[PDB]
Amino acid sequence: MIQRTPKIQVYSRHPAENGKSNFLNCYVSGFHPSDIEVDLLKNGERIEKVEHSDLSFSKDWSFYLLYYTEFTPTEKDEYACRVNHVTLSQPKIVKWDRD
Amino acid sequence: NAGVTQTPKFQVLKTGQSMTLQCAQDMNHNSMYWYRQDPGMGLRLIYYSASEGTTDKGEVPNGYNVSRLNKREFSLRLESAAPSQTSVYFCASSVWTGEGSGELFFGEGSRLTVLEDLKNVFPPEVAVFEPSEAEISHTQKATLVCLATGFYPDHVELSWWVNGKEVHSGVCTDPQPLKEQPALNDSRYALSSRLRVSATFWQNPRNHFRCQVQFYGLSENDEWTQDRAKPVTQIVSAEAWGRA
Amino acid sequence: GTIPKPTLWAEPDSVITQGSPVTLSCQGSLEAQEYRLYREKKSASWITRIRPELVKNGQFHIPSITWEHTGRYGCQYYSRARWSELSDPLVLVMTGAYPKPTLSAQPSPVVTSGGRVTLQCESQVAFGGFILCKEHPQCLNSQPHARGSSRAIFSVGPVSPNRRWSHRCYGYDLNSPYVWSSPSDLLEL
Amino acid sequence: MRTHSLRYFRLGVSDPIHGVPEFISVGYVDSHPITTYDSVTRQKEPRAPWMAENLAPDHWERYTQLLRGWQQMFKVELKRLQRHYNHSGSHTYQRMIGCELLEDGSTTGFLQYAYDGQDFLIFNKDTLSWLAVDNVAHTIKQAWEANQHELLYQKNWLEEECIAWLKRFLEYGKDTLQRTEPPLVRVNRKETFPGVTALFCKAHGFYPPEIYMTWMKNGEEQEIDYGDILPSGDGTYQAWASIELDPQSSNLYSCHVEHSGVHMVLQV
Amino acid sequence: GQNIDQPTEMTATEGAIVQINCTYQTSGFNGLFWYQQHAGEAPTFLSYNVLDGLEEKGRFSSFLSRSKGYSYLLLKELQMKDSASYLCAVKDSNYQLIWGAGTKLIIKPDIQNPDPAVYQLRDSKSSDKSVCLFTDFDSQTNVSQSKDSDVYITDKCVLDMRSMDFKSNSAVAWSNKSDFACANAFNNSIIPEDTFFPSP
Ligand SMILES: [Cl-]
Repeated sequence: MIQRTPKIQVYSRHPAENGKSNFLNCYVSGFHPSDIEVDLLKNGERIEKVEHSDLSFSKDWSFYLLYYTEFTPTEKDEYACRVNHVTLSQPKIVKWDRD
Repeated sequence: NAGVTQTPKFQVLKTGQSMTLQCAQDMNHNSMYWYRQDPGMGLRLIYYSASEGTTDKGEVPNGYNVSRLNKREFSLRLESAAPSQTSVYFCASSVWTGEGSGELFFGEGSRLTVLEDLKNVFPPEVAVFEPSEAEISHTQKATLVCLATGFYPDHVELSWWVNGKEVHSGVCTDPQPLKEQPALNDSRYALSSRLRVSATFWQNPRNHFRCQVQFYGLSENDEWTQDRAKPVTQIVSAEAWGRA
Repeated sequence: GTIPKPTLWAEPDSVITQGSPVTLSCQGSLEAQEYRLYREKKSASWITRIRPELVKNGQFHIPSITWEHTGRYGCQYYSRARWSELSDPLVLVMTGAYPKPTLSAQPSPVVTSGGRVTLQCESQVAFGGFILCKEHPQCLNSQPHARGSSRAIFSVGPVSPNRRWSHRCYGYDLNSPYVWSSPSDLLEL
Repeated sequence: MRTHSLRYFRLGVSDPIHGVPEFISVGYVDSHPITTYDSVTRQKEPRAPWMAENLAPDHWERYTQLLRGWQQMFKVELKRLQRHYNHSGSHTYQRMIGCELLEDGSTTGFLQYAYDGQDFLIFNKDTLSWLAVDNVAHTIKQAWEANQHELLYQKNWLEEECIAWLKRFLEYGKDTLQRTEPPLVRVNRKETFPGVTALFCKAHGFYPPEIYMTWMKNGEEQEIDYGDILPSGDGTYQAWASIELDPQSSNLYSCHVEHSGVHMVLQV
Repeated sequence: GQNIDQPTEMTATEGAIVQINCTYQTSGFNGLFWYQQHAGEAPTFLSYNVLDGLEEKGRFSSFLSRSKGYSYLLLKELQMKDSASYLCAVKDSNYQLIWGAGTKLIIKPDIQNPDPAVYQLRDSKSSDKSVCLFTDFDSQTNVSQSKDSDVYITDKCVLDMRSMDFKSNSAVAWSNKSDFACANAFNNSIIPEDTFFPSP
């Protein structure tokens, strides 16, 4: 068979201004097979208010998802995305680089 | 493969009665259909079963029910018959309902006739007419004519028999019967058939000719309560020997 | 050669298994007062988190290496009213991120004296590239394929019977070139 | 009018972990999901508001019945494939059909299958043939090509029926599909490394997501670092492209952005 | 709504060629079907067209024109067995099957040696009526119903004595009235001049 490791990109909907409301996006794409586990993290702890899109397909047979939640960025808060897949030995965490 | 077999071939019901039509195919098809055929219009779908675990209504589902018992069997049911449900019901099966180029495979068909009162059911009267000497002398051929008259409904099968075996050569039977009283809506029917053989074959007193019609009427279970004999599924025959 | 160029080394090694510790050491003169650590192409958020007392003597410790720590590193130190030139770049690599691939010789595992051989590194995961190391070690990368590949072939030079030829292979993603899979089983010839 | 596409996917998973459906099928107009169906709901329902408003309950009842059989079909084909491969456990079976209405009025059509994430069978509606990847695929190819009327039906659906659905769905949601929101492009610079300056061309708030942004020194095109076209979550998309500045070079760089037939140049 | 138009009925002579047209207006098109259904039996599949062109399997041909929404079923070298009803069916955009009312194809026999005559058959004493037989006429003669309500006349029928290679048309008239004779039975129909009649 073939297996493709997920590409995880963490970013904000709008340019982040501290105190101004925004949305935190985690876009997991290009992975195969379809079973996957995605979580958004605020200072290492899981965010439960996270809502995601439905599983989507590509011409190359890979899958992609978009996990997102609303937040207000501060200089003290650190946000990240945690994804687990069969291709990953351990779960993978991608911190949100604000700049 | 046996194709698609449906039962019963013929059926007559009173208006209040209920009855179930059976259908099964051994072609390992996944789609099953129930059509009804009526004069002057295309086939109308009653119900269909796109797969083994799902059914859905067709174009004319009022008064009908179905149950896809398994992948192999589809059954059509009427809990309260109606004169409007007097029709010819066909069962079809396709390999898959989704695939576009797939064709249908039909069953033999079931003829239903629903009456308000079963008193209009009559078995046919059969009579054979021997060939005319003018035809034998003019054509050197002999044409026997058989007349099945006075039956209702139109559930008859006329066959010709010569010396025990059934014959098909030299046979012509009317594709549809005639209403004996065309004005009435409950008119009884009359069918005709003819069997032609050579002059030598008819003039042999050894050859036996029998005209046989197969009438499909009531069942032995049906209540009758009438003076005349119960008009059950039966065979009425009439015969004639060769004549020199 | 103007100011003394500093050194940038990783202890115990610059190739660390995921979750294991590593320490980056920038060494200037004995006059050296303060240091700076940079990662190439993207600023590292963990250099700011390091205590200033530990920045003195140029020590940047990592308790458990992760994806964020990998990359090229360079440093410089401040002494006598000037910042030094950047040190030679240090490549920090993390392994054990994906399941180990399989290493094998396509013709045969036995190689005649003086002849070459080809090695196949195979993986269920489509990797953007493959690496083959001989066991201080030097590794050669394979042709990167953005579409991904399950296999890769390497021509091993003429083996000498006096020494031994031992090789392992890793697979990596093109978006995480300094993050490798678990090492394949050590294959000998 | 630009290029538009219609797509239908099918995902079959044998021995799925509890919670994952055995069968999933989603339709797409361009990048917008329009329909959905799985083995858990056993119902086909719209995924876009302009799809529910224009399609009567007749449409959804008819295709709920159709996909229930297609779900059954997909199960036996995957079971058949694992039988041929002598495979046990969980494996995936995929299928994608669809068409495109190009900008110049031209049309395209495709029909492909996948097993465990690899190309398995690709349909060629011109030569009326299936491209087989290996011997077991070739066994399926010969069986499918024996039914010549099926290949014709698929050719007609790809070239005629699919395009008919595509134009019909485009009109249903032309306010969403045929709209245009131009990008907001800004060029900034930061010193990532000592003695290294980088120019960043960032675009956001644009729809459709199709966009191409390159850097160009003088009149020529070094290597350009590109960013992916990511969904922002509000219906628009964002992307970027960066380069590494040569400080001693007296050259001038400029970011070029093209979107919905509009070329844009940002000199520096 | 969805519409399919077939000719209600067509007649041709055996050995010739018949063409049954089928025009359809449907919501989408996923193929056109032709079905043969003999009298009182089950429809059987004949052909399938989804692309423009002519497909031919044996004596039967099927043409399709998606642009004109038009199809025809072509039958060459007509035989008596080809006498049946022919059903035209189209699959719409939702793979629903729209059925035409069907075309009743009637094949007239090529009567090579006609010998028109009207005979009177002998009763077997079971019935009170007596029958007249009109037979051995060629296919150009039609048989019409009588103006008498108590006189019964069947339509013409064609039997085949296969061993002798001999077909013949025939029609039966019968009635219970006493005045009924075979000389006045088929007056409503146009009978050929050289129509033989009995001597007694
Ligand atoms: Cl007998």
